[PDB]
Amino acid sequence: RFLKVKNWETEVVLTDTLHLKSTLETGCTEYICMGSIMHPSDVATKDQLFPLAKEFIDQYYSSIKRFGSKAHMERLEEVNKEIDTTSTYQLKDTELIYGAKHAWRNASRCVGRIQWSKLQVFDARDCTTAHGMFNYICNHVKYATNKGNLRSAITIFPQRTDGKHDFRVWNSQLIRYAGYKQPDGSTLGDPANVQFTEICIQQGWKPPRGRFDVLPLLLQANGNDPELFQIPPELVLEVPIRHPKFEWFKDLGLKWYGLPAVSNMLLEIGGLEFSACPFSGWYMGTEIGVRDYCDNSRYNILEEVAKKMNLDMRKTSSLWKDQALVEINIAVLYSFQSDKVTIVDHHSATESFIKHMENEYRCRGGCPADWVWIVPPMSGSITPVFHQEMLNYRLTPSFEYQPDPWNTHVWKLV
Amino acid sequence: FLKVKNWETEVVLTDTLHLKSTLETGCTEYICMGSIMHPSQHARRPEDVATKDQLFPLAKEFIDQYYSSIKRFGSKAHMERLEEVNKEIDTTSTYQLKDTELIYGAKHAWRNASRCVGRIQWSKLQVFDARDCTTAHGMFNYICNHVKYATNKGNLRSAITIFPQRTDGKHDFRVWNSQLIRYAGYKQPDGSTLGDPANVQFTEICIQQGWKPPRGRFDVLPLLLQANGNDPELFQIPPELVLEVPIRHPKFEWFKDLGLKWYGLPAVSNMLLEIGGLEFSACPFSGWYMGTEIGVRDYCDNSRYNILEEVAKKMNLDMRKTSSLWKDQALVEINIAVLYSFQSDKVTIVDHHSATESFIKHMENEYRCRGGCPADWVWIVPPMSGSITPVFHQEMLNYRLTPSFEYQPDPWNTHVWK
Ligand code: HEM
Ligand code: HEM
Ligand SMILES: CNCCc1cc(F)c(F)c(-c2cc(C)cc(N)n2)c1
Ligand SMILES: CNCCc1cc(F)c(F)c(-c2cc(C)cc(N)n2)c1
Ligand SMILES: C[C@H](O)[C@H](O)[C@H]1CNc2nc(N)[nH]c(=O)c2N1
Ligand SMILES: C[C@H](O)[C@H](O)[C@H]1CNc2nc(N)[nH]c(=O)c2N1
Ligand SMILES: [Zn+2]
Repeated sequence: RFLKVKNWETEVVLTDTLHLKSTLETGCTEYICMGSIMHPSDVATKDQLFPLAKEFIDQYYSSIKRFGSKAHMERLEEVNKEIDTTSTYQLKDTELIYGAKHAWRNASRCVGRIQWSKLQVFDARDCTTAHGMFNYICNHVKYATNKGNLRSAITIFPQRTDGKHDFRVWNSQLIRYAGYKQPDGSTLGDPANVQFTEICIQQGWKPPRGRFDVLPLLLQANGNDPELFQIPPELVLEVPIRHPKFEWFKDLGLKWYGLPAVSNMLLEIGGLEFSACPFSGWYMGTEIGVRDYCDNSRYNILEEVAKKMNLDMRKTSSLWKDQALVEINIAVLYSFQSDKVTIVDHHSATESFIKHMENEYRCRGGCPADWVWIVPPMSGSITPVFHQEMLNYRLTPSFEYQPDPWNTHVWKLV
Repeated sequence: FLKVKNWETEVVLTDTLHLKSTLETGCTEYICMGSIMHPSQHARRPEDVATKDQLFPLAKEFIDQYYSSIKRFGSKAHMERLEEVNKEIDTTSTYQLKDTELIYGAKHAWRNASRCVGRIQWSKLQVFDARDCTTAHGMFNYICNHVKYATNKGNLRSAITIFPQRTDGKHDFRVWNSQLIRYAGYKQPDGSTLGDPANVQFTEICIQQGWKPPRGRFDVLPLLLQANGNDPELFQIPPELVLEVPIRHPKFEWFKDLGLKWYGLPAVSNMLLEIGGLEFSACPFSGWYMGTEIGVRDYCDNSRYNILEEVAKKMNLDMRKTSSLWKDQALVEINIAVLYSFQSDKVTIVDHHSATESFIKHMENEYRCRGGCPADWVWIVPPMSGSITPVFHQEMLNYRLTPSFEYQPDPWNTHVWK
């Protein structure tokens, strides 16, 4: 069986066979589509783990043209022994690297996957304490940031065991700014991070109470209570936002960090769950310029920018929001490029994603892609992905959502 | 029950309407086809003249639904109607809708149209019953009346004109035009395209049918009308019925020199209206534009008028690299101009901010009174400035309710000429 996808701009038609390998649920049913649901839908038993492990080891050995080899069969034998005797197993380093890369390759929501195979994998499975996690994360940040020449990287902490000894980065990203609810209902800093900022403060963090306070790391090792650590400031590369034409833009006092590093997802490889697996790449500008800066729930700067632009804001059909949004995103890109910090604009990124998609169809038989996420949050139809039909399905290894740690963690101190 | 969350407002709506869905979406629990243009070929009755046990269940379902809608389920009139539809099918292999049922069905096909952001207006739909029509000339008359009513000197009014339903499939009524009013497209000797590239093929059919093209950039195409399965016939819409808006910019006096215009009346005419198993293959319907339809898609798609280059040049933007966002900057100015121009000419238009806000309001109304609102996020989110409209942050459930508007093959792919 085959499924065809068409680009309505180029009329290129691609043929997806890879969807036949999909495993887990999309959330849709035959009569309901949940493609715009953000999160649709304790630890694996021995019986559940065997086939998951087998399928992963089979696909690892197929990828390296060793399917059915003696090494393939001995690895299956060996994996089965550990599951039988220990109720889990340990990945070889090669398998960990392959697994991490393919979870990225399989991330249907990620427009940046043309880069999937160039992923630096830091094996942190020997880590035992939050201090060790901090050290591993600093090394990750420093390597990934690379003085602005950003390099993709992931750091993989020990896998889940009984679900009671989870490693977790409590931060949603490694680098984010604090948010502080004011008594008057206004928010200082990033409103998205108010709750997490409260948790940090409650754990002892002394907040500067500024607009762009880099949050401390809140790191949980082995199911213990999480611990606070300040990322050394010299490792946090930031970009002050200015505009190439509007001299007043710098007066807005905006900055952002260079390193987008997601740390609250779960990496699943062969049925193993890596609950702490921070990964980082580089920014597409609309992430900052459209969502971080202009979401009504985020820094919400449209009004201020439009004011300084002298736009007519009395009516929506003046498209004053649209006009200000473009300029903000111009500023974001100009600023990063001026500081020689890796960034990709949505046009280049979606263009590369189409090339990647077509290549994946050619060499892999498909490429799961979540149109709702792949299309940029501005100027959608002038990017090529808008016109690209996509099939969404869940391949493993995969990155998955997991509950926030403060909702499941049971505290131990006092 | 299924919940949808708005991630900006944290409003959660609980959907039960989806339990009434009838057609496959194309998705499965293993694959999502949400961005496929035509994901499913699941039809409620086979392609041509259904047997009785194929059509009657669909008719019963619709009549049941109609009589439920007016609090008359099981009433004398309801049961008589069932008996009547049963006899009609028994004796003609089809049945005929009452005017009230026709109107109910058309409004509900609109209400059920998951891709339409304009549905807050759904019950304000003028329905023109053209089921007595027999010739392309009569179809032209009906369409002219529709266009004139709908246009209303720029105070646009939503309307649908419904021609005779399909019978055996060899006697189809079709408007071969994809929309009642579109501009021609011409292949130039050098290889470029003049006018609307989407309509090059249709334009060639027209020319081949005897149409004399003026070969300009905005030549309103003739109507190509097919009645009772016969060869289609060309008709020129009276130009006084075709309201057009010259596009100018409130700030850039040079914008008018681009010579752009668009027509006021968006009037889709290639879709199929399905009510109770009956298929109305010619059912042109029209409302009024959301500005982005013109300013983003019509004007700025690469395979349409593709005007970003021209506009950015006149704006003196740096077009060397994508990261100057010169396309995005021109895109906004174009859409400012379109809205400004329609508004200056007192032609109904809605901007994507107002339209998307109305749709969120419509969603809430529908969840409150109806228990759900099928909505296709991929189509509802405007093609520019997505996340600064509320619908971007609105989770949606997409499912297929009947009555409905369906796609159908282009008639030139299926018509055996005479
Ligand atoms: C190298 C440059 C990269 C670029 C330009 C890029 C771009 C993006 C963008 C724009 C998004 C949407 C983010 C949002 O809207 O919140 C995204 C999502 C995502 N990225 Fe990539 N990314 C990159 C690297 C990576 C890497 C290295 C990984 C993992 C190894 C990764 C995994 C993911 C995942 C799992 C998502 C979806 C998150 C979710 O579902 O909530 N990306 N990416
Ligand atoms: C009255 C004002 C209306 C507005 C502002 C409006 C807006 C829109 C827009 C922007 C689209 C997407 C168009 C595209 O991207 O090609 C759309 C699609 C659609 N509209 Fe509406 N519309 C209106 C009236 C109507 C009416 C009166 C009907 C039917 C009686 C209708 C039925 C549909 C359908 C079926 C689609 C989906 C078309 C497809 O799947 O290809 N709309 N509408
Ligand atoms: C759990 N859902 C988080 C989604 C998210 C939020 C965010 F703020 C990001 F920055 C990225 C993201 C991640 C990577 C690796 C590259 C990139 N460009 N963006 C992804
Ligand atoms: C078959 N798919 C065609 C989709 C389509 C194309 C188009 F060009 C339009 F103009 C509208 C449309 C229709 C109505 C009633 C109002 C409105 N604003 N737009 C819809
Ligand atoms: C409701 C909707 O699914 C939600 O707002 C999505 C839309 N598309 C997105 N796309 C990206 N890249 N990131 C997002 O956070 C979202 N949010
Ligand atoms: C492939 C993709 O589904 C296709 O480009 C869709 C995307 N969303 C759309 N949304 C609207 N309103 N109109 C369209 O034509 C499209 N095209
Ligand atoms: Zn789906």
